Amino acid sequence: PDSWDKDVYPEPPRRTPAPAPQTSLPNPVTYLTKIFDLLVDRPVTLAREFIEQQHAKNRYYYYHREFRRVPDITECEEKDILCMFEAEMQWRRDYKVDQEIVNIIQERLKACQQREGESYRQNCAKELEQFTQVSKAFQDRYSDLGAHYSARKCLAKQKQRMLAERKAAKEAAAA
Amino acid sequence: WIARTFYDGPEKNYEKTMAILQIEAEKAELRLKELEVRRLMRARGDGPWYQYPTIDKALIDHSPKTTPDN
Ligand SMILES: CCCCCCCCCCCCCCCCC[C@@H](O)O[C@H](CO[C@H](O)CCCCCCCCCCCCCCC)COP(=O)(O)OCC[N+](C)(C)C
Repeated sequence: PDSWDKDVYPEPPRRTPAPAPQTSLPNPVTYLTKIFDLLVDRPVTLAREFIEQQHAKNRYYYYHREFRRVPDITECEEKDILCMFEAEMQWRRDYKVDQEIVNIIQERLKACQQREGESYRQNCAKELEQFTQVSKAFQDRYSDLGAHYSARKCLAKQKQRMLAERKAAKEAAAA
Repeated sequence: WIARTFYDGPEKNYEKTMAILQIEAEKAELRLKELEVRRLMRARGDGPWYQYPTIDKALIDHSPKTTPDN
């Protein structure tokens, strides 16, 4: 189904076994599935075709909204309130997008754990690593800002981290 | 339909907030400037404010006063 992008939400090829009946005893599962199909799926399918043709009779579109880039808080004057407002709004939108990125990675991790069955501790190591990386990035960017968070506080936290990194690297280089 | 009938686009609120922020930032700057100007005039007394009265010079009589040495 084209309803979502397959690259964003990867799924393995879904290999499934074939039936190899070793006895002549007829199973109840196949008959139950056959009667379920005949009694449930067909009426649902016909209703969906009717609804889909009704929708196709009246086709109209809606669009995704694009947002231009604006100067961020690093290139805003100390007391210039208009550029601070624009930078703040941009930073808030980027924060929301980052939240949704972490959501997507977490959904990937959950789907992997459910799908892999009993070998999840091995077959989901890539997803676990990717979530670890995204979690580290998000935690560095946004954690400990507080309830009254803003772009200025995020910038100050980044600046303090960069000072610490520069000092540690300088000390290691000259040792 | 709800958005069409009752509400407005994001740009209207965005630009109105920009205008409101401009107005109120100007007001804050003017308030600080007023406090500083009032302090300076009251300390110095060289401005239009805090001008306390003095004796008028048109009251003095400039005429010989029955005695040469005033
Ligand atoms: C199947 C339907 C599902 C949805 C049902 C929705 C029903 C809505 C009822 C509740 C609505 C609450 C009101 C929400 C808005 C009202 C206040 C304001 O936001 O609306 C005003 C407008 O309000 C409406 O004109 C009137 C709303 C009154 C609703 C009354 C409903 C109940 C009446 C019950 C009367 C019963 C009969 C009398 C019995 C004695 C101002 O809008 P306006 O600034 O113009 O918008 C311009 C938008 N532009 C710029 C993009 C063009």
